[PDB]
Amino acid sequence: VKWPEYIRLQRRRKILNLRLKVPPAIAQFQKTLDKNTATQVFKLLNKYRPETAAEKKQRLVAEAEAVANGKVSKKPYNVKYGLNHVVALIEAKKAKLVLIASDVDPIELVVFLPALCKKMGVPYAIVKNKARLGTVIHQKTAAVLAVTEVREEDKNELASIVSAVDANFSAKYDESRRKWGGGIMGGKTQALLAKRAKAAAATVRL
Amino acid sequence: DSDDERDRLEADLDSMYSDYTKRKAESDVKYRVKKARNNVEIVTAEAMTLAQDIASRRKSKADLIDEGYNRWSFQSKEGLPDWFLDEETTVNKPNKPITKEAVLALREKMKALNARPIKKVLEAQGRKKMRTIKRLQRPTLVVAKGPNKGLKSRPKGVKGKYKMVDSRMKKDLRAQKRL
Amino acid sequence: GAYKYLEELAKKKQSDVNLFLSRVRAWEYRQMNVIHRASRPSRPDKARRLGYKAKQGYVIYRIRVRRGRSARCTAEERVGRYCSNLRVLNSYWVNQDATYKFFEVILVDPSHKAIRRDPRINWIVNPVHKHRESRGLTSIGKKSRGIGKGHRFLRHNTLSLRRYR
Amino acid sequence: YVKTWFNQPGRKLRRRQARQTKAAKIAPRPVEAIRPAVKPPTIRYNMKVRAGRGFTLEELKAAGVSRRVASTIGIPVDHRRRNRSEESLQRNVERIKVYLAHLIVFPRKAGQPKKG
Amino acid sequence: ALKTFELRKQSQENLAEQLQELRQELASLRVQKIAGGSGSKLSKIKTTRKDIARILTVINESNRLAAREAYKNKKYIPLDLRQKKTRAIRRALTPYEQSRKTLKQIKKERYFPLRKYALKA
Amino acid sequence: KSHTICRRCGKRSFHIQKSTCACCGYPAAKTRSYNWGAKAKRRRTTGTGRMSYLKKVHRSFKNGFRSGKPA
Amino acid sequence: KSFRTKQKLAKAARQNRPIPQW
RNA sequence: UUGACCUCAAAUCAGGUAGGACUACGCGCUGAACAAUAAGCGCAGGAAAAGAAAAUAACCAUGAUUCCCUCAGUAACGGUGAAGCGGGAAAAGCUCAAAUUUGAAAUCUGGCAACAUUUCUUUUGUUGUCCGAGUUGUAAUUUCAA
RNA sequence: AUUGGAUAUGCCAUAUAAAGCGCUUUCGAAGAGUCGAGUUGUGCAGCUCUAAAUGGGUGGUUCAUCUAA
RNA sequence: GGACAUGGGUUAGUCGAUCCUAAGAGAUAGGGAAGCUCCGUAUGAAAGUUGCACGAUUUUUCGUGCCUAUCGAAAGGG
RNA sequence: CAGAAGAAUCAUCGAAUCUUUGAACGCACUGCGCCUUUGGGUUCUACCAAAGGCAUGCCUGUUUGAGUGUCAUU
Ligand SMILES: [Zn+2]
Repeated sequence: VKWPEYIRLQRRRKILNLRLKVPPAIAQFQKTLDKNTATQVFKLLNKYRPETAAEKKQRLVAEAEAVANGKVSKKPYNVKYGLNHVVALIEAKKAKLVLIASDVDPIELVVFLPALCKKMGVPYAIVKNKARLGTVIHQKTAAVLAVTEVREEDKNELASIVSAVDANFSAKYDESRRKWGGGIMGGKTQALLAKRAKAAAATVRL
Repeated sequence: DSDDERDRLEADLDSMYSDYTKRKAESDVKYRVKKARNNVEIVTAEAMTLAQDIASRRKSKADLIDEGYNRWSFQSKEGLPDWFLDEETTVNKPNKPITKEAVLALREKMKALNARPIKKVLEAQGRKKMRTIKRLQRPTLVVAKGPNKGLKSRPKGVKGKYKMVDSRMKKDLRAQKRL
Repeated sequence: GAYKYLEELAKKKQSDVNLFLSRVRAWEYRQMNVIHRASRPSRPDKARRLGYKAKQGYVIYRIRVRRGRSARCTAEERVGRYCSNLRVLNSYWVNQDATYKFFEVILVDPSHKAIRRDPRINWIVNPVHKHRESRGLTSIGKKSRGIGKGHRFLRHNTLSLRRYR
Repeated sequence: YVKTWFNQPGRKLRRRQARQTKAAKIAPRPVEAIRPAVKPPTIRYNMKVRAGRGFTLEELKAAGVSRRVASTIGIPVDHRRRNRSEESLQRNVERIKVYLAHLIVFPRKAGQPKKG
Repeated sequence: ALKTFELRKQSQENLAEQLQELRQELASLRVQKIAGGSGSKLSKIKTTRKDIARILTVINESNRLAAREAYKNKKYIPLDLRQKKTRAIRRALTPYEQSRKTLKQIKKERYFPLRKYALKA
Repeated sequence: KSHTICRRCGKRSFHIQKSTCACCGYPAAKTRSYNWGAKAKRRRTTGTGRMSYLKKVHRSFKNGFRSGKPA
Repeated sequence: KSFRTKQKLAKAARQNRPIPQW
């Protein structure tokens, strides 16, 4: 078998990130929110999607016609997105729930967010894929989402989601996110490495 | 299974690399012939410069230990796969300074007992000497007159080192003698 | 803003996070070619402050140059030759190991309309900015030739004879 | 390498033409801006008074000019220079105040839509 | 010699037929010269050659103007129809692109433009 | 024979064995120029040929590189 | 002998041509 | 199973762009024997480079750059050889990154379609619409003089 | 003919807009394998090590000045 | 006169070249190098000119199976 | 000289033509190909000709894909 170079790079990077010792700030992203709660998170998030580019123009031209003939509204409620915008919201202590993508490509973009969210007192969760967050906000990718205000109808729903994240993500893991990650080896890998280690330690010290 | 799919990926990565290193070595004629047929051994000059410093007390042992906490010591190699380590040593290897004294000491260690015996010091010296011996055994005045007047290069019927005279340089010759 | 956290996080280049990522990315960059396209900057904070905007016409190219002339100056000159239809805006440092120093070079397409219609990058479309990297007019090129204001940094041997002297 | 000055008369006339070309572009207004008065920085020269670069932000403010309209009416601004003594401040305030009294400012054309 | 304005008032098929008959006339006159001609025949060689050029010019001009009509108000037109000043001029910033300013610089010139003033001596 | 006609510069300086002209440097893209050969440059520089296009650019500059037809 | 050398030899033999008398 | 995204490819894919010449002046690199020189190499323009102080000075202070005169064969270094001040030429200032637009990505390329426009059927845009780029950040706002 | 910046004048103008100045019981982000230290070459570069926040640079007898990457 | 002048003269489906390969050279992949450039020739290349075949057309959005440079000879091969 | 009778070996110049090469670009250095379309002749599944195409690096976009890369999906 002869894999292409880019396919070989992909799979080696997968194994390499496992064998190495991942620091606690980077290993906490290996432990994401469970599948049930993530579904409930995105149910609430999909009631606050920002309006589409067509739907916004549809609304604006509707109001433009009214003034063109002859002529006050409510504050829009939606989900907050954008790394700089969300980080500014967390430092402002305005965010109620921060949802960090688990595979942001340069990981240091989000590596401080769990600590910043815990410093400011914001309930946060790490959810799977940057594309699920992107889907909510009509983008291809969202490194992080945040909820600051919801309608009075969904105040009780958000209070249930926040408790579930607290019970299933923060109360859980917790100590597991303070431990260096990695070093995971296959079923037969330690035995092979033990033979290699004892052979090397015998006389192969140069 | 997440674990089982992980385990077979490591096996495939390991096995394909071993195939690559095998067929890469097969290009060597000597390697093919070779296949057809706790301690430590200081053999690297880098280690010898270090070993000399510890023994000679020039560099304090406590300072050496502190100098060992650097960017490279914290890049641990415990358990990494061969396809990763092999390139890491080839590329990510810190190049420590090298002293001539360790170079001499390594040459002394590498000096075998029969490296320079009586024959290899006498006939080997003899063959070079006799070779050099076989290697070792292995102006005309022209007057610028007649057809030789106004020449620019080697004239007709003149070979080897030669000198040209025109009877006008006689005046300069006498003046030079008087000088 | 997250660009403050990235700036202060890139200051500690041997901490646990920054040392783990340095090796992982250094091996990754070694698998690829010596000069390969970078889809996005690995340091969005540093590229941003060096002139890079995340729009069409801005290009990032990653290059590794052997250690042991400035390595950064070599990085821009090798990339600019490789991508000859672009202009070398600036460059920065991303990673390094015992053999290589890794750089990312920000280039700009002078034939793109998003560049030619941008009043803040129009200056690079004029022909006098042809190969800034080659003439020592980049940030590292200026430094390598001592261009600066202070005392730290043909009128001598010429004889100036006036009409009435 | 010998430098010659055979184009010294040619250079002098070219600059006089360049001054003339400036006046063609901008006729009712002077071909030079108004420079301030400053004192040279040495014990050898501090008795004298020469022309500086621009009027400090305090000299403009004391005179009554803002730093935005100063360049429009031809008054250079020097953000670097400062007034360490009242003597330098009062000297350059009157240099501007004489300038403003001797200045004619032609009105521009202001666009104004149908409604407000 | 055929008058060019008369040629421009005719159709291409008529022009092609005249070109064919002019080429036959030129071929015969060349044959007569190499077989022994006279003063009149040698004078007719250059006149016919210049007339063939006139026919080809008119046909080519009509073809190009037909192409320009088709590509009028198109974003992309054939290269030989585009401008050719110099390679550098074609690559320079257009006057619209050059004159583009930021909103910051637009507000500066709108509120603080360079005034017209005068100093009383 | 040790030299043949170079296709680029038309001089009988194309070395048979090295496949390289000694006058211009063909097949290299850049022509062979050497400042110590000051007379060598003036023998084959601009102006030693038809210079047909450059004369057209020189003539078209005065009117502003205009196009179109008159009235 | 290619076309090229045939034309080169022809022009070489056309250079040493007697001058026209007019 | 179906689908999102990341990365990487392919096309005689839609539209572009690079090369070579000249090289007096200009900017880099390299560099001898006897000179930031010649040669060699790279890269531009009608000028290039420099340029709005991590600058001088020790004054009653000066105020981007460039060039000229002067400083001055002076100080310093040990024959080499400046610079601050001073006189003059010309003068013009500024743009970003780092701020949450968050009561609304307000930003932009391209296709198609009309409409104008032209040194010009050759140029350059506008208006509409659609697909995309973009939240891993495009506009407005701010650049410490604030 | 082809053009430039003005002047006069017509039409249009998305001003629910934009700006200067002045006031503050409210705030004010400032560029890192960079500076620097050590060493080896010719301020600059390589190598090793590698920062700070009234911090840092450069001058002068604590002060002055400046605000790099 | 092999000089000069003026004209004329070389006709191929079967003769040679054209095609193939030889030692070697050589671009491409990648890697060096401040650099003019050098190493490298199936090398850790996604290396297929319409690689090939199959199918009542497959949720009228393609599924299944198979196999996996060029130059260099007017005396070599044809 | 002959010959011809808006002339001209005229000027200007804004429209065109511009063979083979050359940065030289289908591959080679007398040649050898491929792709699209059109045309001919005692004459048509053959042969021939003509026109328009086919270099490389890179940028923006488009379409088509690959991945035991990251996931979602009662
Ligand atoms: Zn040649």
